[PDB]
Amino acid sequence: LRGSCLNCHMLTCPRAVIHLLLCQLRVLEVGALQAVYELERILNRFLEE
Amino acid sequence: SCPPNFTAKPPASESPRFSLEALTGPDTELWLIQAPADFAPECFNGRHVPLSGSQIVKGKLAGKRHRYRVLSSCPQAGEATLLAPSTEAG
Amino acid sequence: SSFQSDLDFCSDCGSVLPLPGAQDTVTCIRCGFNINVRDFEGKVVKTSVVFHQLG
Amino acid sequence: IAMIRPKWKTRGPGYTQYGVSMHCVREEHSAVNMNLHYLENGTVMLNFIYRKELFFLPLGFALKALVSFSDYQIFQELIKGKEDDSFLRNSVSQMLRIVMEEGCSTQKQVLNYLGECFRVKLNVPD
Amino acid sequence: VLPSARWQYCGAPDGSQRAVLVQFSNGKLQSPGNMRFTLYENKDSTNPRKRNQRILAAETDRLSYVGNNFGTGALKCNTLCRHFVGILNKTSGQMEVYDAELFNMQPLFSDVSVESELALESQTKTYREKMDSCIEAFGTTKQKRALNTRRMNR
Amino acid sequence: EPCGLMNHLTAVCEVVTQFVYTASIPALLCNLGVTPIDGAPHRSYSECYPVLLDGVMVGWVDK
Amino acid sequence: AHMNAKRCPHCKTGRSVVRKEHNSKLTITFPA
Amino acid sequence: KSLKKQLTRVCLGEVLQKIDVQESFCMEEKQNKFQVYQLRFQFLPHAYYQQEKCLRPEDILRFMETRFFKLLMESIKKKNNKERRVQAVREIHPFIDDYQYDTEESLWCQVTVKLPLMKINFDMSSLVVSLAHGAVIYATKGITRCLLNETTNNKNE
Ligand SMILES: [Zn+2]
Ligand SMILES: [Zn+2]
Repeated sequence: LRGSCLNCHMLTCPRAVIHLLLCQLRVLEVGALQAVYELERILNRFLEE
Repeated sequence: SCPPNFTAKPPASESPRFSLEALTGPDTELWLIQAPADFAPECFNGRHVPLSGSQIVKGKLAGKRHRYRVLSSCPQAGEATLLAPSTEAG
Repeated sequence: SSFQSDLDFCSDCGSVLPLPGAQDTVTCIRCGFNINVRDFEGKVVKTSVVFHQLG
Repeated sequence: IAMIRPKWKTRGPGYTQYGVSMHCVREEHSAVNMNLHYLENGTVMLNFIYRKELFFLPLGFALKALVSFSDYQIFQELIKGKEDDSFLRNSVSQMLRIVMEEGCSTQKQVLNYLGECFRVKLNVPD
Repeated sequence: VLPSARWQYCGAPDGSQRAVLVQFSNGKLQSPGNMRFTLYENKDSTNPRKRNQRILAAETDRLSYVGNNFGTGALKCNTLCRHFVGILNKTSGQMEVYDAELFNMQPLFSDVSVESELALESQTKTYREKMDSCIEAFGTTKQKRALNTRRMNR
Repeated sequence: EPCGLMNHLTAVCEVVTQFVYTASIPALLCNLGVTPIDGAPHRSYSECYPVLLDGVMVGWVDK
Repeated sequence: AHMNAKRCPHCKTGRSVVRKEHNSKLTITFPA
Repeated sequence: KSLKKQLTRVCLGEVLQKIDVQESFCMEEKQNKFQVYQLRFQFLPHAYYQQEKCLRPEDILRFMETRFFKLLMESIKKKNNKERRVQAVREIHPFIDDYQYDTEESLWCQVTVKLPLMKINFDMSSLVVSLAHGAVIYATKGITRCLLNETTNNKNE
């Protein structure tokens, strides 16, 4: 309730944080410990774009 | 405002003039003498007190009380100031 | 008429003087007596702290 | 008993580790612990406990409520050994000034203020 | 020791025959400016307790002073010791010793009585009046004084 | 666990349990060189001792 | 790090500070 | 040996002999008035610390003129909010009125701080002595001292 808006009911994070951590958790469900940095490397150049 | 000057004393009353003098000069001077509470001041009258250092001064309590270390010292600029009755007014 | 004491206290009633502000007289709160602020110009504190003796 | 306790630093805003304890008993039927504390600006707070809870009073309020002396006379009793230590002189003039700043210029006004501030915890008749 | 003096306890034992010694709670004198000193004493001299109780007064041009011989304000060095005044003639070597009294003189002001009626100050609250014992006078600790301000802003 | 905390008196040691009137002792001290706490100590206080009689500050003594 | 009280980037209102108290009470402030 | 001299930390109180604070009230204007302090720092001779430190006295005085007075002005500013060399040190703050230093042999220096009359009062001697115990002239970061006096052998070498 602290880190979310109470009008539009969204998380007030930057969206890249949410999508990166979502994809990293999806990868860590299947134990692929390699790709949690690879996703970060993809998102940093995608936000540089 | 105004200074609260006062005389308001219901059971109390003033005191007249006596034989103390305010006459000062180069002949006499003052000495504050502090003594014990049970000290009889009359029984030094034929004895000699010092004015510097120490002296075991003979005295007369019931038998003898010659054990009296009389001390003497420079003034500490003590604020205890003598009030003498005036010579121009009683 | 006057008294001699510490200059951070009023000489007439012994009360604490307040700290000297913009004006040129410090007024005692209790007795109502004005202290000239030029009388503060006589103090020198002159403290000294040694760290290592010379000998 | 003058002692040093670092846990006293976690007790106020500028409390030091220095302080003088005191265990006062009255004819072996009362016992009250009390502490003076030292503050970094040379000010002394007076701890006292009433019904297992602590209260912190500046020293000038207690010293000004106990006697009908002038402020200069209370000053001369606190600097009495160390006449020339000007830090102590400024500190005890500041402690006497704290009470003056709160409109307590007599003993009776200090007693009135201290009875006003401690009547709820103290529970006298009204 | 070379200096000495012949003692002589002169002066009869009486109340105002005692010399009077004066202090002041606000400082040293350094200048006696037209201070009218007046010493009052009780009317009853027949009971030993209420006699030998005196009050010394002094009026300056701007503030007046009062000192007792008794009660709260008297000195412990009047009871635990006994003070004398030695008048010493340097020619005759005579120490005329008179009895002495020491007064500590306090400044006298008017009295205040306006807060006797003014005593009700939002007395409907009882434990919201507990905030008086949780401020810079009679504070409980740093925790209580820093936390009971506006209920930690909740 | 109670080593050094639960101590025992020696055979000669004893606890003061008698109670007396000490009304004569401060006047006795002032008959000696102890100046009363109101009176001037006749020396600098930096060359004097504070006197305490049972948590009552009696006066000051020339060292 | 990322779950903090911030301004909303979507509706652009101020940060409504939510406070817990005594593990039993949540209070919110209406922003201006 | 020069490395052991260069790695040992030196504090400011290690080379100070004494600090002479001299506060005087000075109301030189009809409106403005100031607390004129003066701070005579006095140092040991360098012969008392050639054997452990590597300081020449002018290096101490350059430390005083550059870093310590900036620390002192920052400290009084933190408490507040609730002949070409002499110019170069007086320009670091508006209130510093005068500077003196031993131009001959450099064992003393003397500022005059000259603060205004604030409402709160603090001890300038306490700040000066606390900073003089808290200041470091030079130190390698994270090293407090150094000792080469061990002559332990491994295989009798
Ligand atoms: Zn929103
Ligand atoms: Zn006054």
